[PDB]
Amino acid sequence: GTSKLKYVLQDARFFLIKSNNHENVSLAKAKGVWSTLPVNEKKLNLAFRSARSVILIFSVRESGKFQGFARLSSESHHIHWVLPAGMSAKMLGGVFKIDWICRRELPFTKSAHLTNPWNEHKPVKIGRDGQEIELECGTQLCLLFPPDESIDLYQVIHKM
Ligand SMILES: CNc1nc(Cl)nc2c1ncn2Cc1ccncc1
Repeated sequence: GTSKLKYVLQDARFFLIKSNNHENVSLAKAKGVWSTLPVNEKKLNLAFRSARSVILIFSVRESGKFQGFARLSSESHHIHWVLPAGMSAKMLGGVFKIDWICRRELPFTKSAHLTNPWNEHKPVKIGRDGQEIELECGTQLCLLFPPDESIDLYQVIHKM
C-alpha cells in the first residue's frame, strides 16, 4: 500500500541530488549514507532541523532516470567515493545518515508532467545538485516511483 509512504511524505521537504556516477549511489544504497558539497551540506543541515522529513531524490547524471529516494536520519558528521575530475575528498567530508524509502528507478519520461515552482516551473528532472523541490511536486514525484516491497516504513516512521 501507499498510506505509510504518504504519511512519511507529509509536510516533507524535498531536494534533488545529482550524482556524477552510479558507484556513489550504489554505495549510498549499501551503506545508508550520503555526502555532498559544502554549499548543499549547509542547506540540508538547516532543512533537517526545519521539517519532519527531508527527502533526497537521487539522479545519476546522463542516466535519464532517478535511482530512488531516501529520508535524512541525521545532520552531517565527520567512505570510498569515486570523485569527479578535479573533485577532491575534503569537499565531500560531511556524511549524512539516510534511510531509503525506494531503491527502484523512475525514468524521466514518467515525470514529464511535473514542474518545480522553485526552478522556474521547469520539469522536475531539471536542476542542479541540491535544488529544492516544492512540496506538491516532490510528493507527486515520489508517488510515481514503483513500490519497493523490500522496505518497511515502520522503522522510518519511528525515527520521526
Ligand atoms: C558522494 N557525493 C557525491 N558523489 C558524486 Cl560522484 N557526485 C556528487 C556528490 N555530491 C554532489 N555531486 C555532484 C557534484 C556537482 C559539482 N561538483 C562535484 C560533485
